Order: sequence, then C-alpha cells, then structure tokens
Amino acid sequence: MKRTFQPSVLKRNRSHGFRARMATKNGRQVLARRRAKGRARLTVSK
Amino acid sequence: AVVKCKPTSPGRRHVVKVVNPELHKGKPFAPLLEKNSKSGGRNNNGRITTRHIGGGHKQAYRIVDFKRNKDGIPAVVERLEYDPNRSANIALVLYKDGERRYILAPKGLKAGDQIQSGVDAAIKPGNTLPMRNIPVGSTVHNVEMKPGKGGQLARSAGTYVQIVARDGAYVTLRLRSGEMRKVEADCRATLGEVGNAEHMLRVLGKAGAARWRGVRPTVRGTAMNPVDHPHGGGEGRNFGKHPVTPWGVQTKGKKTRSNKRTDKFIVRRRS
RNA sequence: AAUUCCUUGUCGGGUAAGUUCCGACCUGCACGAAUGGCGUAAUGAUGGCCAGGCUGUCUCCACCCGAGACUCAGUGAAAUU
RNA sequence: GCUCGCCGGAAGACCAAGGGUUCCUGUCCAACGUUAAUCGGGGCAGGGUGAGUCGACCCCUAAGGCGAGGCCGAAAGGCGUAGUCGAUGGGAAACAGGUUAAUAUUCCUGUACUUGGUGUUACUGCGAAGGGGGGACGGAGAAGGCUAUGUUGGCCGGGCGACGGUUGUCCCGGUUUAAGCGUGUAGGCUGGUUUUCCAGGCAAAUCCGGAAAAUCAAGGCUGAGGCGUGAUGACGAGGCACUACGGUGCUGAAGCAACAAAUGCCCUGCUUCCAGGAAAAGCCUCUAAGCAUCAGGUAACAUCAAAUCGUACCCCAAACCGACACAGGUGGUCAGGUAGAGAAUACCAAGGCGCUUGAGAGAACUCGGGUGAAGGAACUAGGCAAAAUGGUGCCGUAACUUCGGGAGAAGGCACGCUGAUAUGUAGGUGAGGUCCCUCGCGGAUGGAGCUGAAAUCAGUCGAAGAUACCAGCUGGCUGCAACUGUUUAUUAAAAACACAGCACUGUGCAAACACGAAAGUGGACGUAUACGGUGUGACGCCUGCCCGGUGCCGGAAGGUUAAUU
RNA sequence: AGGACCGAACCGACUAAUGUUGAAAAAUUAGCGGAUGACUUGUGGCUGGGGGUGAAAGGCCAAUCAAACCGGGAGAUAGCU
Repeated sequence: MKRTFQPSVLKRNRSHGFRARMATKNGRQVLARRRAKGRARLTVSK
Repeated sequence: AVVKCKPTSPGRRHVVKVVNPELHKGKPFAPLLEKNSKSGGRNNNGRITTRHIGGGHKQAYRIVDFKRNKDGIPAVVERLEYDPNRSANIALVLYKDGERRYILAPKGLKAGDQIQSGVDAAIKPGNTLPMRNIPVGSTVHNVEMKPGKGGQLARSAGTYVQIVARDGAYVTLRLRSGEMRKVEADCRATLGEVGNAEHMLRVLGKAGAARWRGVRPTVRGTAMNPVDHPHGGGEGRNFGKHPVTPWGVQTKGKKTRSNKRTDKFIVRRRS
C-alpha cells in the first residue's frame, strides 16, 4: 500500500526550506515564531 | 476527398476521413516553425478558465503571414502543407527575392500558382489588395478589420466574405455568420475562399478522436449535484428549472453582446 | 413494462407441479415521442429465464494428506472487571 | 563439513530515490532479536569511501519560479519586460587485467583518449550581445545485415569407474582476451564543380535563400559488424617449490571452426499513417563596428593544467515508505540450459536461501487440499462454491446482420515411440576449387561441411500419446446501455458518468465566457466549417398537438414610475 | 489498418473463502477485466478551503471532507446530561 509520505530531498527543501520561508512575508513570520519559541531546528534544511 | 472507413471494428464504423493527396508528405519549413506549449485551459492564475481543454497531440506553431504586406513582388506556391493549429491548410510561397512565407491556402490554389499583393495586383484568387480596389460583389477571405493589422475575418476551412457595397471610406461586408458589418475601405483582403471546404464533412467516429484534438469530456450539468451546478440533482432526472450556464446565466436565447463601442459598424446582426 | 395498485390480471408456451421467464391480449391505478419514442447487428466480470455437460451443492456424509487445536520446554498479550 | 529441500524474468546481480555507517575487524551478551544465543543490521573500540575520463558542480535550455525599471492595487501585495534561475532533456575524453578483511573504469600494471593555458616554428584576415546552418526530435509497421549469446564439433588436459557393461560414436573440464588506432564493408541520403546577377535574411556578408548559364558524370556525407593491430602481452584447466594447511613465488597446454540467434546494434534509417510530432547552447560558417610591418587565426612540436564535492553499505528490502527484523508499496539496468509461440509454465545453471520458538501427540472442531459407491441441482434467494471445458492441424459451422461479423459458433477426426522413403528429405547456411575484375571486406560458378522441418507408409508399447505444469464449458430466449472507456481510495463497476453523432442557443474579435477590487491572463498566437453553454446520446424509421402560465427574444401608442429640479 | 482479438510484464478490482484484538487501520489465496491506448509509469512544475479539482460519486484535496489542517477570538454558547 502506497502511503502518504514519499520522501524527496529536493521537494522537501523547495517546499519548507530556509530560502522558501524567507521568500515570502508569511514564511518569514514562521521563522520569527520558531525563533521566539527557541526551536533548535528552524526549518527542515538538513 | 471524403472517404468512409470500413467497419472492421467499433470505433471505425462511423469514421469519415478527409484525405488530401496534394498535401506535402514531409516535414514543414523549419525557419517558420515555433514552440507552442499547451495550456490546458488554465490562465496565469493556474485556474481553469475554459473547461474541456487538455491533452491532445503535440503541435508546432506555423508563422502564417496574415498581413501580406510584400507588395509588388510576385510569389510562387511551392507546396500545400497540413497545419495542426487551424482547420484550413497553408501554402508555402517563395517570393522572387528568395523569401519564403506561409499563407492561408485559397480554394483553387496549387503548386506552381502565382500570387501577388498590392494595389496593382491582378484580381485573381490568392491575391491580396485593399478593398478599395476590390470590385463590389467579390468573394474574399482573410479580411482585415483595421488597415495593416492583419487578416482577422473568414480564416476557417471554407469560409469567405462577400463585399456588398462601398460607401465612401467604408465597405459593407456579409460575414459567414450572416452579419452585415462595415470596415474602412483601406483594409486588405484576399480573393477567393479558403480551400478546405470538406473539413466540415469529417466524422471523428469515436471518443478517442476528440481526445486527440485536446478536447476533454463534457459533464452535462443536470447530473452532477445541487452544489456544483444550478441544474442540480434530484431523485432520478428532474431538471425543473430554466436552462442556465454554470454561474447562473440563461443561455437559451438570452443575448450577451454588451460592447457599445462597436455596433456603429454593425448594420444587421444575423438571422 | 426497470412504469400495472388491484395482481400470482387472462390465455398460450415451457415443467409431474412455474408468484419468475417467454409470446399474445389491452381494463395504460399512473407509457409516449431529443429530462426523446420504437427498433437494432456487435459488445457487457451487467439483470432475469431455460437446456446439454459437469460435479460432495445436495440425498448423506466416509476416508485420507497437511497447518492449528491438545501435551512438554522457552517467551508472553488483550478486551472486560 | 556431508546430505536434503526452496527461488532462479528471482527469493540472483548492478543502480537511482531514500536512509546515513547498517560496511570490515576485534571484543562483549545486560537491554534489543517475539525462544536459547557463543550469533546479529544489538553494545563498545578500531579500521574503511583514493578519479582530467563515472556522477555532481559547470555550459544550455523546457514546464514553471523569481523579477531592475514598469503597469496595477486601502496596506500587505498582484502581474510582468529586460534579465536571472529551474532537469526529468542537449553539451569534451578509459579500457582490460591484477589487487584489500573492508574502495576501485578512482589504487597498481599495460595500453589510450579529451578540452584548455603558455612557449617556439611556419603559414595567415581576425573580429558579435548580429545572420545562416546544425543541434532537432511523432505513432505504427516491415524486413535485410549483424552482434551479445547459445549449441555442437575440433583441439588441449584429465579420467577408465563402490554394482552388469564402459580404450570408445565413451566421461569431466577448458577452449577467454577490452578501449584505442588502421581499414570504410552490408546498407542509408544527396547529382557535383565553376562563373555572373539578385526588391530576401533589421546593417553587412565570400555564408544561407533565389535567378540565369556552362561543364562532368563520379562527388561527398553518414554507417553496425567484420578484419588487422593493441597482444612475443594478459588471462588460462591443472602442475612444481614454499606450504602456521590461512595461502604465495615460479611455471602453465589448447585458446580454432561450424551452426543457431535476439526485444540489443546498423536505425535519429527505410516504408506508411494522421492525431502532424521541445527549446537553447556546445559545434560549423558569415560578415559589422573595430584591429592590420600588431592583435588574433590555422598547423606542428614542447610544456603545464584539468580544481572542488560524491564514491562505504542496503536499495522489491530486516537498512527506503508502512509505529514492528510487518505475507503490503517502491523507478531503471542485466536476461544462461532442456521443453515451449513466449519475459507463460515445469525442472535446473551462475548465485542466493530454508523465511529467529522448537519437541511430541495423531481427539472434537476450524482452516488449506486429495478421493468417492448409487443418484446428478433433488441444494440454494441464486449452480454460491466446486467439478468440468482447455493445445495444434484438418474437416465442418445456424438464426440474425450495420455484410465487418456472429465464429474458436456448434460438431467431428488425427496426435507417443521406432524404421523406411531420405546411412538427414524439402528448406536454410556455405568452405575448397574454377573463371572474371575498376587486383576489393569484390562478382559469378561451385557445391564439401553444418543445420533441419513437415508429410506419407510400415511396425510397436500402455487403461490412457495436446499424458505432467500449462491450457475457452457450450447452447437457447429476453430487459437495459450502442460500442472501447469512466466512477463512490476503504461495503455500490451498474441500467449510473464519458462517448462519436444530433439539435437549440450565445459569440464579428479588445468575441462571448471564465480567473482577477485592478493590471492582466485563459479562450487563442484561434476568427462563425471558429469558440462557449445547454439538452440528447452510435446507427435505422421518426420526433405529433398546445405560447394560457414561467422564461427568453422583439414591439411602440398609452398608463404607472427613481435620483434630480 | 484497428480506443481489433488471445495472452505475460504492467495497470486494474467482478466473485468466493480466509482474516476481522488480522501478517495487513482493506490484505492474502484461487479465479477475474484491460493489456498500441480516452493506455501506463519515473522526475519536476501548477491549481488552496465557500476555494481547488472532479468522464460527476458529494468523489478527492497527506489513514481527516455536505466545506482540509494548525494557531487564535475562546473559558463561544449549552433552558441539556
């Protein structure tokens, strides 16, 4: 049975990467919230 | 010619083909080719704006010269080639100066025919002249709505326009739709009709034939649901309301022309 | 009748016996002509019906070969209360 | 270690994606492993990934993304030009052998190749963000020529048999060798060369395109494979000295031919069809502005450079996606033998495995199977399930029909083995020899050798010869839908949806219409033989009556009627 | 030639049994349909919630769909338990 998650590094970075977040105002707000919360990993970059 | 396929299997029983042996059985003219990526009926927003579009065979655009501004230079028809981007055929014409161009193929055009454009051109099929010099009552195609803008009317497989009258700076035309419209007596037009009149006689014969053209299936509307279409659902088949498009417009006689900038050039509408 | 309530309508066919099926009748509760009418070769993992063959489907179960069930050693759950 | 069993178009081998040390060695057995565990993809420590040629990076672009100015929008922001990104595509070059406990086209040996920088010599028109060529492209089909590869023979080495026979027409094994370079073959495409002129290619052009003459018929391009060389090498079954019985030095025979043959190669070819089949750069040419006893260009030689990152291991699975060491899912490449039409199926090779609780017993009952007296659908909502049919050739085959079908209708007959025809036939392949020739990978003749159906006749064994696996039940009447298709992922595959066809209706282009506060975009680089919407639903015969109601399309006299005044 | 025929790969999911605290939050086994096309598949891209997409089932939009998910208004309101 094919499941929902089919990993692909290129798609992962293009969809939720650090540069993708910085590309839009809303994405930059996501980083601000995560930074305020003190998240060790801001994005899925690596 | 029109040929009917033998019923060797379902899907071929009702197929009617239009075969033209005169068409070039080779690759087109590369310099005049261009890329034509399909859209699927989606605009730059990514939304489907026109339904029932998608798929079909890959096609390469042919740069057809609808302006015919090469005046005074005779051209000779080299061959007629199939054009996937339009119902009509096209002709590759070689000008006497060594230039090649694509033009819509008129009715009585064939390889070796000579065509010319300009005010002094002869009144023969395939020649393009301003309608001022065209005798009244002639049959023309590839008509120009504005001087120098390029042909825009009567470009289909077997369509044509008839010049009815010339009143000063304007000429009244009878379009294939039956409309009586007037345009400036400086627009260019090509003598004769478009020469693929058999195009209307083809029968696709099967669903897959339409899919080759890039036409996706049409869902009626009376059988989807109340949420998707006004025609809605109901237990069984009911359809107890006036026929209406999606988005709620009647479309069974209701007119939708609301230009008001034109209609000074319209004499009679149609019918 | 994918439509007929009365209804298993009536008659005929098929069966020893047919509320189904097939062919007629017309008293169409409440068919009907592009929310199409009537036909239609071919096609269908489509609905109904009847035959030949076939058989443990059955009269009516019998035996047999394997995996569990059972016993021994090791590991070791669950719903409920 | 010896047997047995299982997969073998994988349950073998190599990768991508993904994972991220699971790889190798030593060591440990608490926990983890559905049991034990000395073992492990577990713990701990150490060791392992070597590139000018493989990949990435890089150069080029597709869909698409972003987007200087710009246009638009309360703000946020949207769209988009010039541009710049973006592979799943295009673009220079390495092969064989050997080697590690673990890497190799990366190391080693042997033998090659590509693109650049610089230098010297010689000859020289060089120059682009421009022009042209090229790159450059579909489906199906048909062969022909080949190779991978296989079989047999020959050759070389070995063997003479646990039980009758086995010195022969006997048994086992081996018989392997690349890129590169040279040759330019089967075969494919195109008539060459020279001169003059030209409203064409944003300007120019010797280039491309076009026109007019003359002169020759042989020019050029592309092209698998073969052959030669590479190779007096490497590899090589097995020997002989070392030999901690873990393994190394040295040596090492034959290494040919025939036949069969691909889904791979020639082939981005050829033929044919309609649905008419990317872009850009590298590359080859052309000149412009410019630069000319320079600079640059071409050729030869020499020299230097080719960085950086990835390279372990799994990759149809115990390492990826499924919470699991989960009967699930997961793209590409390789494709042996016998039988077979076959990548089906059966048994096997190479190789890999017996699926991480076993040991006994031989109750009911459940599950998965085998057989069955007599009857043969009496079962049941229903022939559900099961049984049955099943191959090839030949004969034969109804109503109906849109003349294609129905049809493999139905039904019937023959199938093994041996011998002969014929010490192996028809056919295929094709050596030697002879002859010819523009003396070549040539043509003719020639038929050795090899390969090899099918059919007939005769004989013969069994209950049974399409013996296993594999492999249509068939016929009659009828409803619905024309048909192939599509659908409720996870109780509905249908008569529902699509459908070709048909009709109505809208739509003269800045189209209707749709997405958008807008710009704009789709429709469409289309133009009424077009496009949107609606209903019907192949085809055949047809589609009657009603405009009062509602809607839509027209109407001009009157009545009523908003803001405003 | 063919949305042609038989039939593997491949893509589907008509029937039956088993399984139903399953090996599996839809699978296995034996049969079954398509299998040159309206086919199928890899990689990447686009369409965003009253919106998308939909050969149209109210289907699908991350095991969730007659209005996804996450956070917030929020300790919504609950004459009801």
